[PDB]
Amino acid sequence: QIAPGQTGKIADYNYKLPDDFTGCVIAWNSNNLDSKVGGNYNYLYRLFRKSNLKPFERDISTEIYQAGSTPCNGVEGFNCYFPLQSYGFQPTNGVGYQPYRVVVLSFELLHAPATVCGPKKSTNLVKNKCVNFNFNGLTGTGVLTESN
Amino acid sequence: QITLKESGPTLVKPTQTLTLTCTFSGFSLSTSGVGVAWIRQPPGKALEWLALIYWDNDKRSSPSLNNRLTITKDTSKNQVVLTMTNMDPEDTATYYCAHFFSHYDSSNYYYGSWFDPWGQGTLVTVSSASTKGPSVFPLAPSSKSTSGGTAALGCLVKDYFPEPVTVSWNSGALTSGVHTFPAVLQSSGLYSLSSVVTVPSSSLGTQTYICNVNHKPSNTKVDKRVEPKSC
Amino acid sequence: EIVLTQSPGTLSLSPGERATLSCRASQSFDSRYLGWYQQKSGQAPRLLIYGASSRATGIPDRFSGSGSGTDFTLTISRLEPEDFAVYYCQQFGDSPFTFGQGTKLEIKRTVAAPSVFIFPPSDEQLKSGTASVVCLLNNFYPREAKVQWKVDNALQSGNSQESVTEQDSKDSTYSLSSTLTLSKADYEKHKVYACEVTHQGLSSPVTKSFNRGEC
Amino acid sequence: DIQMTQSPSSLSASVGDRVSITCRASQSISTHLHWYQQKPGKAPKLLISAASTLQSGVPSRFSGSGSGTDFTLTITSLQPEDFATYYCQQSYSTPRGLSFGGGTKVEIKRTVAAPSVFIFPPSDEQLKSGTASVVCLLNNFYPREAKVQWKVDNALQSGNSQESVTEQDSKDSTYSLSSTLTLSKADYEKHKVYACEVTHQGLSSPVTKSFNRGEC
Amino acid sequence: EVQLVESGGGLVQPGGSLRLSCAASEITVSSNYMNWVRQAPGKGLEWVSVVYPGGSTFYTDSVKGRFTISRDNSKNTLYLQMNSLRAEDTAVYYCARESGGFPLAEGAFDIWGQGTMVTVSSASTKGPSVFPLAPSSKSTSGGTAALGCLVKDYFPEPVTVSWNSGALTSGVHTFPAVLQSSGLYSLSSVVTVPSSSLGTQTYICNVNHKPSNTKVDKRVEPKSC
Repeated sequence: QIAPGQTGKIADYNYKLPDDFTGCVIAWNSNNLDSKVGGNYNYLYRLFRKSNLKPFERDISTEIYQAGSTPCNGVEGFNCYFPLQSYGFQPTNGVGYQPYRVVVLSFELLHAPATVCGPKKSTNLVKNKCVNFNFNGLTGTGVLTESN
Repeated sequence: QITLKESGPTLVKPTQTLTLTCTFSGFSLSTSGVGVAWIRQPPGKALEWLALIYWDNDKRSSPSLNNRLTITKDTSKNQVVLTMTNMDPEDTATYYCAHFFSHYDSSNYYYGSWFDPWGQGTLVTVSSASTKGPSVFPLAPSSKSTSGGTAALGCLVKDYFPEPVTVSWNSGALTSGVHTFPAVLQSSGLYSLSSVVTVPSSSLGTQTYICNVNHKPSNTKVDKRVEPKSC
Repeated sequence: EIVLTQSPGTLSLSPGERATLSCRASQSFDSRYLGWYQQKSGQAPRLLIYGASSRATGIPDRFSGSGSGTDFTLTISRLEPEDFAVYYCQQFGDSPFTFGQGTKLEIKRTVAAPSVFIFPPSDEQLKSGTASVVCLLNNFYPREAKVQWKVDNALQSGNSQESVTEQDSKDSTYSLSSTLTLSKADYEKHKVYACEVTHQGLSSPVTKSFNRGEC
Repeated sequence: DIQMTQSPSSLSASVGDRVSITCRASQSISTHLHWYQQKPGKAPKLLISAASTLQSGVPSRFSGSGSGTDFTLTITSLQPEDFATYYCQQSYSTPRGLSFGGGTKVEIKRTVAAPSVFIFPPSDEQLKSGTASVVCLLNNFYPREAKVQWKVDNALQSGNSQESVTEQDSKDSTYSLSSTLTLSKADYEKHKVYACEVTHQGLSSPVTKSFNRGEC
Repeated sequence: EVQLVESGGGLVQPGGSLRLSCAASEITVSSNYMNWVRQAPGKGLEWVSVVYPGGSTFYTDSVKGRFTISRDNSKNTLYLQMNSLRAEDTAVYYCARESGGFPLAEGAFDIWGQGTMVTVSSASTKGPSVFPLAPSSKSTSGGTAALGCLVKDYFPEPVTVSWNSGALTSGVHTFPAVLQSSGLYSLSSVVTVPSSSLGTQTYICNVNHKPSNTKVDKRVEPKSC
């Protein structure tokens, strides 16, 4: 569900990605770390919401969801429920219900100067031969020798 | 290899608080999958798990006693502190601190979890009484001549608190037919045990017998001589 | 809660035969949550098997296990006298994590004829206001044996205590002590005190009696 | 693609009995399953949620248990209105993994009653239009298990038998069965004798019912 | 007063279009997980379509591309559009609520509708035919004889059978109708009566079919061999 053009509870009411998303996703299983012998109930997800979230929009509202015509005054009932639910992670749960750690990287390039990008690959230095050289973007052809 | 030793006051009056401390070496409370467990066992009855602490500060407690249970950790000095409040006289037991580790192999399959080495265990008795010296009574043999060349005699130790009492015979010189029954708790919160040694009938008078009682909490060292008595 | 029952309550064999134990769960949970531990006499329990299918480090291959659903079993093929102890089965399915009540492995031997010895309270005890008469059952197999205290041919009840010791490492027998405690008023208002014993190896119950006035 | 198998397919019990119904999955689904009760002529009703939590408005006599690939429902006292169909349904796989189970039906248990056998040959009015229907009827048998075979002029017949069965009646709780053969007049005139053989657990020996068209 | 009522069922020719309506009261269709589940006659349940409060919808494999689900806020209703139906679509449809109940039954169906019947067939709707099934020529046979009527070649369900204009209700067995290979329906209505009553009392068999408006009354009389 963490991909452009998807649908589902997570893709709609938990985390929505833009359709022109730049960057990408790295995810890996973390059962050996996020699992408890008695059941780990520390991770929540939103189950009830009126409408889908906009891309890159977070919602930490913890008001009681209204599922009927009667507006409750903050006390849960037959049609008033907490919109957050706890996961049932268990280390013996089958693959598909096991915890996974997910990171999404998004690259933004603005009119401002570019600042974040990869290391520059340098080669060795040789002297006393006519070569093509490139030092810090300055290119040329010639022989390099020791100076005073 | 790992070691885990218990410590703390073993004598606690009723309905105050009790605090035990476990010191562990050979492992630290920062490794993944490493936890520390506290368990108790009443004497003569089965074990009873009390609490569990994880490497990531996650805590688990018994649902019934969660009202009066607390566990804390000290990573730098490697100590685990367990605190109970409003102690009951029926909580007399022995307490153990144990390591906890689960098995995973590069694929997160969880080949079960277990309780790898535990602690020595410390005895906790909760009763309202004062330490007093034991009393020894010589249970002399009955006035029998031979009875097939076998008789027995000994000593009865009573009125001591708290446990334990060490009983020796001839300063440990004789070990054949020496039986020391486990101490029983009477209704008045008091203790009593027996030490019986079997001797040949012809050896009743040719050898004098001494029974030595040692009680560390009362600092008592008493030697009682036992000889046969006539009618 | 999840309740684990061990079968049988007490299992006694001779050194050399195969020992089978069973642990049944009240509910149904994963087979990987069930383990077995061993506890000796006056020593801390140690890990024996984990996951109901895996042996722990250094555990001899004689110990094996198999089970599923709500029932598990443990098997020992060639047992040595160093493994007569108590065994616990444990679960991790649901909090709280519970232990089995335990099953004691006892060394089996022949039936032994016990000896009954009477020890009246001494003068050192006959002056403090409380008297204790103790009669001893010695070298009796098995552990089961019934003792009854009587005063002036009247069966007392509820005013006596019993103690049983750990099984002898040299004869596989038992020692039992029966104590009866009374006061000065309760001691001098009667004449004869006795204890009567029934044992499996005893053809007829044997009563040992003593008179305080005579001796 | 998860499928559930519900056992038993049918269970026979009386008032005040304990009923255990199991259902099994081809894969572990944690506790994402609910037990429902549906009576004939009305929509299903949710009884047990998450396979262990009793729903509000449900009698306390019912209970649920189990885990992973096996789920169990236990009923202590079966009230006279507890006779219905029972279902267990999962919601494990998130996107479109909603699948349903087989189901178990519970009916009233009683003694064994011998069915009564009757026959109806096709009438002249029906034979006016070139169709013939031969009917064999069994009444008041319990339980519903039985077998019926057809004999056309002492020959085995199969593939042309239409059978209907009656639900348990409010006074006897037994079943009524009616089998029929539909044929053309050209094939009906060719043969002479017809018969239906019935074998039932309440019958020591199978009962025949035969008629000759030429005789009557 | 949470209430769910279905409407819009009926019989359609194969390959046509159809529309179902689910009216919900005391609950909001636009703010709740709504479901359509069809159950084949005599078979188990089968999820068909689901709609989220936010507008997302799902359909199953056998129905995707032909089934549509939509909502209406002014009328607080749910609309189900059927395009290119088939004979396998003939079932009873339930409008259901997902993830409800007092104890937070997530994904458990606690509210359903009364259901609506959807039939897909081209059986050329017509009237039933009624034939007698007279008792055999027997004197007493333990005081037991059986007679009845056989109803054949009608479409569609239901059909109402009565005996002696309501004077007889005891010992009557109305077998469930069976759909034959030619697409039509047939059944039998039998009754067991003592032999001695076969000669004096009169028997009247009435079969009524509403869609064909066919009312057939006849007499079942034993014949001689």
